[PDB]
Amino acid sequence: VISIMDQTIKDCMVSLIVDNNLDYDLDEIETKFYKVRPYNVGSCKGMRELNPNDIDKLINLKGLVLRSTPVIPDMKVAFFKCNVCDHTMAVEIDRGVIQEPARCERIDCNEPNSMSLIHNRCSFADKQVIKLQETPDFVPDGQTPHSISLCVYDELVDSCRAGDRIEVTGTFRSIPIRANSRQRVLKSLYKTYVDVVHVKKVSDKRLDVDTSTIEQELMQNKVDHNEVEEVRQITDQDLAKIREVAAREDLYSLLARSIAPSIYELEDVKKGILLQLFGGTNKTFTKGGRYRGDINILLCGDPSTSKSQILQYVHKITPRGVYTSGKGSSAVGLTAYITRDVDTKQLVLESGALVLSDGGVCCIDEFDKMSDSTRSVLHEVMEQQTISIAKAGIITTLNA
Amino acid sequence: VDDVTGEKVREAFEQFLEDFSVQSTDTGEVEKVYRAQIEFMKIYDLNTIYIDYQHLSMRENGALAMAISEQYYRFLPFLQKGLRRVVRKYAPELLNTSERVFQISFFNLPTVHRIRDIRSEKIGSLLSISGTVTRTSEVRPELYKASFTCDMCRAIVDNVEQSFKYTEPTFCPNPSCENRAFWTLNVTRSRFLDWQKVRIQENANEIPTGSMPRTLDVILRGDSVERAKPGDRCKFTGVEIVVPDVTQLGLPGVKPSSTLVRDLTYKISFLACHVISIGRDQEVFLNSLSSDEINELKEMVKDEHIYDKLVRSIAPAVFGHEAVKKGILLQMLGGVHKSTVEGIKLRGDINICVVGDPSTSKSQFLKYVVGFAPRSVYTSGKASSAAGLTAAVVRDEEGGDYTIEAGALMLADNGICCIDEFDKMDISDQVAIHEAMEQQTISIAKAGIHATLNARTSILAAANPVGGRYNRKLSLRGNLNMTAPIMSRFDLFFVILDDCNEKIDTELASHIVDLHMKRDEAIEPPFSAEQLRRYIKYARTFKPILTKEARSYLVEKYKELRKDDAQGFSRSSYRITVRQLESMIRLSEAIARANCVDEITPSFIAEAYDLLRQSTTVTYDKYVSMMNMIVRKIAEVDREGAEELTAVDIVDWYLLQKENDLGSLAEYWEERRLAFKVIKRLVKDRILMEIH
Amino acid sequence: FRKISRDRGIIDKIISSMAPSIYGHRDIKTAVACSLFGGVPKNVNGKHSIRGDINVLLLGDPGTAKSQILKYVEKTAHRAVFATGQGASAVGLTAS
Amino acid sequence: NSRYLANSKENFMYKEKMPDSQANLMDRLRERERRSAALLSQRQKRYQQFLAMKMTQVFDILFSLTRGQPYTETYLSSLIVDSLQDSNNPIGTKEASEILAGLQGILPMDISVHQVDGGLKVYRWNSLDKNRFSKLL
Amino acid sequence: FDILCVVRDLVDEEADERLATFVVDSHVRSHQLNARQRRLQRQRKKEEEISPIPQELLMKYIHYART
Ligand SMILES: Nc1ncnc2c1ncn2[C@@H]1O[C@H](COP(=O)(O)OP(=O)(O)OP(O)(O)=S)[C@@H](O)[C@H]1O
Ligand SMILES: Nc1ncnc2c1ncn2[C@@H]1O[C@H](COP(=O)(O)OP(=O)(O)OP(O)(O)=S)[C@@H](O)[C@H]1O
Ligand SMILES: Nc1ncnc2c1ncn2[C@@H]1O[C@H](COP(=O)(O)OP(=O)(O)OP(O)(O)=S)[C@@H](O)[C@H]1O
Repeated sequence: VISIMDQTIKDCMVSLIVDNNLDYDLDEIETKFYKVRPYNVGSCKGMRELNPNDIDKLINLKGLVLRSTPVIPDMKVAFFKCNVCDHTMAVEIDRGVIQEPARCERIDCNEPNSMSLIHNRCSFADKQVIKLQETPDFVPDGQTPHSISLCVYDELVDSCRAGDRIEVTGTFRSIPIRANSRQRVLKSLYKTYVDVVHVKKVSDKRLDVDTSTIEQELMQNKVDHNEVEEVRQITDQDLAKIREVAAREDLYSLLARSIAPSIYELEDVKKGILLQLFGGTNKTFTKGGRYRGDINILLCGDPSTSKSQILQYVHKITPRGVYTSGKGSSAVGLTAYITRDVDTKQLVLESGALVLSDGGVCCIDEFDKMSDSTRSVLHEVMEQQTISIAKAGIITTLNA
Repeated sequence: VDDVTGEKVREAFEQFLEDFSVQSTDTGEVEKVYRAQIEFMKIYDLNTIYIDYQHLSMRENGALAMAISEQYYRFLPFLQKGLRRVVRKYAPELLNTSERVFQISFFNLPTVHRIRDIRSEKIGSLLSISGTVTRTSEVRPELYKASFTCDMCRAIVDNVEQSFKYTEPTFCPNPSCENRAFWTLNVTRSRFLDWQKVRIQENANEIPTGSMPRTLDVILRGDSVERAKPGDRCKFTGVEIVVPDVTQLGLPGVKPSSTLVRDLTYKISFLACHVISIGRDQEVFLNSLSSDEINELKEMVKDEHIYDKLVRSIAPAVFGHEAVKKGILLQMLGGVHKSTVEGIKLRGDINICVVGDPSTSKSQFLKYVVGFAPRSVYTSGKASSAAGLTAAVVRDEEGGDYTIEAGALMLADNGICCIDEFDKMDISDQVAIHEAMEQQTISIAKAGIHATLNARTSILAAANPVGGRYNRKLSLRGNLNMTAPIMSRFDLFFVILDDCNEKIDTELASHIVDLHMKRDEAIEPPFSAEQLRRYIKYARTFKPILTKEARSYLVEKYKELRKDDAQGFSRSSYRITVRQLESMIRLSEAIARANCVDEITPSFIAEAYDLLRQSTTVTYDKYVSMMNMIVRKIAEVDREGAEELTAVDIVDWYLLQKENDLGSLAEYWEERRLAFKVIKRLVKDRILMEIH
Repeated sequence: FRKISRDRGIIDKIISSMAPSIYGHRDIKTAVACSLFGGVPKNVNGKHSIRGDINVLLLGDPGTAKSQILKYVEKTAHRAVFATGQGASAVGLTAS
Repeated sequence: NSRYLANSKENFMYKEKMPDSQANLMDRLRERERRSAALLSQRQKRYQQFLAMKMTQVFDILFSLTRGQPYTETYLSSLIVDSLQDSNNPIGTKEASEILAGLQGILPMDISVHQVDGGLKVYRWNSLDKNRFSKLL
Repeated sequence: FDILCVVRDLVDEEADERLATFVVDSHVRSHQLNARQRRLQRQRKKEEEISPIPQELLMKYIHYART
């Protein structure tokens, strides 16, 4: 359906230009291909739902990315060595096979011939592998949120640096592996990835600077439709109910208790919590900047006074919460830790409890019982929302 | 047509370096320029020739240069071969060379690329890349063209390798046989050029703040080797070829094989031919800069109150702190670091180190500077470790040997390396800095490697006092919780307070609100945060002297800056040592570079001293300036035996003084009333005693 | 060379020229010169080989130009190996 | 002398004590505001000057290397800054935007810039000759 | 160790003044064929502002001695 879509796209381009006097002289247009970007096909249920029944379907996935393989080239058209025959030959592949003609060039000056390939002038294509760690929206317990490796092809490449909180819509895939890699024998239990098609950029509104090529034009085409696409649901019966609730006078009281109905008279706590949920607005300055758009609420008091349970309650309320205990956690747990991967010699980030909570609240218990060696990353993240790590391999600042 | 395409490239290029490429004569260099380059090259053993790219553009309206740039790697051998046809004519170096090798290296490209701009579309093309080196590799000889010897014919073959895999002929070109047995390699008749591989990473200026900087590995061949040095920013120039890496397996998967043979797995790697590493010289910097921008500087330097116009325009968001903002403006303008007599070399840089009570906007200065000072770095400190801060030792698989990681200090060279929360940094890492403070260079003897790398790096600090906020009750001695040396090496000190008031806190609150009221971004200071950069990049080059007898002055002054300190009983100062005197020298020099004036005059020393010493009513500075000027005036009238001085005579004396005050006559009427307020205030004060 | 070294002031002219840019500290400059020139070592198969090589420990104090002195020494002497106690890594100082 | 922009004398002292004029200073000041009109505008023309020289190289900055036709504004700007403008003569981002607008305006023949939702995308390069119009400073 | 260089910093009204004069003059003196002659000899004049033996003499001296 994507193929027939691109066909129709090019053809309607042609009809449009034979109706519209001048654009690309009817040919430069027709020469270049056309690709389509269908996004938001119905948000699938994250990882643990992905069925081997939908190996070839259009899945939608959310969740931040962990590591991005450096740009990897990929053969698309060969350029074979100009032999003593002195007429180099170029040819594409159109499959994982690459055929080198035994005979030499146009004249059979060497019918027996050792044709070689010039692997510098040959064209290429960008294939970026992007690991992905889905959001902990539903991960019950026991297992760390899962991971689905991704591949990206030549236009969405580098649209997703490390740490971002992207969303993707792409087709599932399934490929076998080898064990000995000497004999042609493969292994059952295919491995799986996602050949991406479209990437909702960051699901954020920083807009400091760009990352990639044309893709940003897609981002601009994306940001304007904000209302329905971001609310993911809106009806003026829902919106009418909303405005009606807003009209109600006991609102600030009501919604307070409406957070944790099971929680007793200590309402002001509820009030502060509610105000945390709506936290602030992102006032972005061209000079200065990073003014911690949200707030932060400690709460203390006599033991057995609902505090911990209020925390549970909130963490359940918000769609991004990351519960976490104190004294059973370390600075690395609080703020992701970087690793110079020696595989491809790159920067991977791992398991930021704080980074998982990028946007939306976190929770922390026994805050006092936290160690003094810990409870120091807070001194940074809470007031700048960045973590500046500087260890033997790498120095960087990951904003959380 | 591609054969004759490369041949037209040859013709055009031989023609370019044939005729003159430089029109100048009688003022610069002779008309023919690359002929002179060749002549210089012939006498010596340069073995390569650099040529401008602009001139290439100016050769055939860029078309030649455009063609060279877009597709390049196809022409490297083509142009290198075309070069001989020229050089054979004029300089007969090549037959006397017994070898036929010349790295035609380009430079001065018009469009640098951030490393994340690298695609595969740019394959085989020519490109320039800014970045920061790291973890150089030891130079290893690399084969370029080898002599293969037949197994039975034993004939010589000038076989060329392509950095891919062992190449080999197919039939013995000796027509005696057409064998396929493996021709025996020879190392002697085989010209091999050593190359060094360095891991370059993206700098900070181009990466969006908050994102991890991508990297890559680049290879230096030819004489370009050894030109790199861990930490040095560089702007490489060269090809963007791809190297086969059999080590890519698994996770990608689908990747194809050469079957109509084995999977050709690849990875990008820049290959740079020329390296540039830079970052009375005004003879250079000025005429290098075109006459137009000279007007812009001329303005921003001939204005009278620049030194003030600058200092109140370094922290547009921050409110006041005219002490610290000064301390920063002087930071970005280093000293001279000029070495002594061949005996030793002394430091020429400044290290301001704020220490402030809570909510003093001390992290704002940093997270600003590190975003405005070139080649800078921000590290929270306590998260980091001492080893990471100075230099790291790590192993590499290329030669199975230990080597260096640049770290924050070495990749922060010639830029401010700000830091947070010293106190939180346990001494285990506080120690690793000292050598990057006074000795200016780090020295490391680990895992067999002994080395020493110079880190000419300004530093900073923002640690908080011991008890978070520090008791005004307690003293300062048992209040900072840091040893004597690192307390001294900081050639500034700013214990910032935080206290209550009304005529202050109201202003501060209004200011913060106006900030959070985006619409009320009236924050525009006189000088933008950009023209300040160019003005600095100029002023960085003055290296003034103390020729003014301020020298004598300074000596005497230092005396009191020792006397005022009275630790115990004639016991040594906590805060001031002779290093502070050297610091006064540098602060003076830096203020001079600020005002863009050589030969520091005593008033400069005065400002440096008072800045170093710190730790109704109207705007306080204005009142005290009125006081100072008026008291000097009255003292002069005293000495000169002049008769008397009246209030209205003093007001007209200021009429004289501040005419660049400007504004409107209304202002004069207002400033006059202010002057009368001030003089009657002194009267009400006990500064000058009145008569009659 | 001898013509100079045959004077009477050499033992103090050297000191006053031992340090290019230092004020005072003649005593410390003296010890620097002494351990710089070195003494005649003498192997002792009888009891234990005793080296004739001085070993100065400079108990410094902030402000006093001690590191500048030893940097001068690094430059002037013949086999200087400057190494700071930050990157010590005992495996590094001694052989391994 | 050659434009070594030093000022070693102006910082001498409060030498400005000779002119013991009357309220005549108001006289000078009465003209001050007048020049404030020109001066400001003068400074303005300075950018009309300054930016000018910069663009004299920009039509060989994007030209001589970048033949991707759909180039946008943010990307091209962030390319201009951090290009050779990290050498002796820096420049700011929005200033690069001004440079682009000026290039387009002084050459609307090829360079066609039209904005969609945010950021003005720029045209498809066709490599004219330039200084022939650069003389229009 | 055999020798223990005990240095100490002590406030003095005068000795520090002279020392300061010295250090300031130090930072003052720091900063074709005939230009190189006029430069080498001026560096040697600065080598003589610290009146005793010039340096190169002294390093050749220490080499001679230890040999
Ligand atoms: N006002 C209240 N409303 C609702 N539940 C309450 C209230 N007071 C006590 N409880 C219950 O008492 C228990 C106290 O749990 P928590 O107060 O959350 O634990 P905790 O207070 O964090 O314990 P510590 O000592 O403070 S760590 C829970 O079962 C609560 O449901
Ligand atoms: N003088 C000031 N004017 C305006 N805003 C200020 C000022 N001081 C602090 N602020 C604001 O208050 C916040 C706290 O600033 P700082 O005290 O610098 O934070 P900090 O750097 O984390 O301090 P520490 O010592 O590391 S906890 C900042 O986000 C500022 O925007
Ligand atoms: N007589 C002197 N003449 C000139 N400079 C001197 C003199 N005595 C001390 N100094 C200063 O001392 C500085 C170097 O002193 P250092 O020996 O490095 O002190 P320090 O040992 O590094 O301090 P530490 O090690 O942090 S306790 C020089 O840069 C001078 O500024």
